[PDB]
Amino acid sequence: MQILLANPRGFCAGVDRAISIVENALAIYGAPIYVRHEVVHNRYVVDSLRERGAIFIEQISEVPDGAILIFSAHGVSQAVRNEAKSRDLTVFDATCPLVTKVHMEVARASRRGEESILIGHAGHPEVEGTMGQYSNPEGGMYLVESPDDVWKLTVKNEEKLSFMTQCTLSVDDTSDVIDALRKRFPKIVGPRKDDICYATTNRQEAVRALAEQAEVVLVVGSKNSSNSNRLAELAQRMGKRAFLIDDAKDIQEEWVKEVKCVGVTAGASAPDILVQNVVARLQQLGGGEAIPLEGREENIVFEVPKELR
Ligand SMILES: C/C(=C\COP(=O)(O)OP(=O)(O)O)CO
Ligand code: F3S
Repeated sequence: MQILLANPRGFCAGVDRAISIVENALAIYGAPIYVRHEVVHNRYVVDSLRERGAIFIEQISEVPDGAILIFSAHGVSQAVRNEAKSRDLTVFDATCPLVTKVHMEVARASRRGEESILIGHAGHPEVEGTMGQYSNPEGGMYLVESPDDVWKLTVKNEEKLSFMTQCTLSVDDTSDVIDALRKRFPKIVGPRKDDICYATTNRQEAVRALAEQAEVVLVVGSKNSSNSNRLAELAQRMGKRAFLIDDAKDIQEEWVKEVKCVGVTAGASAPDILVQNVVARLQQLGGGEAIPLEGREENIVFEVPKELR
């Protein structure tokens, strides 16, 4: 059994920055540091920090008075941001700058009264954060997940219409949703393609390449990580067995029994240490040295706020 590793995999720039914001806040002010929602969608990063003294809460009510609060990397709504500010809390915002950029366009559409369509997945926090940038009653903010959702949507003024996308969607399914919007709404405006980040794009291409060599694909990531899910899902629609695993303990040996070539990748929120242990576990079930594929270079780094260095 040959182990292949996808390239790129694992940490993106926004995730590295957000985890570092929490560590450096913890280092500058000591436990406890409150954080709204899991800072990133990874069980291991979140138990890692929860035991360094960070406390993960779901509403700003849960956070005391005079306490330090961090917004997660998935971002937050204007309402949340306001409910925090009017409560005398020190606030640090770990929202990935690639989410912020899409927030800015939403809020631009709110101000000018004009309607906006988000392509994203209901109930995901990035979605809640982004829809909640829209507040103008004159217009609207609408959510679509598929072409069918588009075929049913009606809008006040289809002449002044924009769309935005969640960063961590499938590149292919998103393409079909956009195709649907441009055909129902020939005036709609959005980005030359989508708002999907470079990391989601890259991880997708990489796992596509990996799934054409490997029979089985293991994707390191937590259940609630959208991008990680797109990775497994992509592999599966290529007809490969693919499993989303939190770590080595989840590998069932039947999955790799008699498999000539197994592939490993990692969502943008999964730390390299998890992948290393998954590789050691595969080597016990009979695999050789891990071979990384050639891949597209990533050179983007996002620095923590100056106050947190
Ligand atoms: C913060 C962020 C992506 C980082 O990976 P996560 O696994 O935290 O998030 P997602 O794939 O959105 O569930 C933007 O949603
Ligand atoms: S939105 Fe940011 S958090 Fe990573 S998966 Fe994309 S660079």
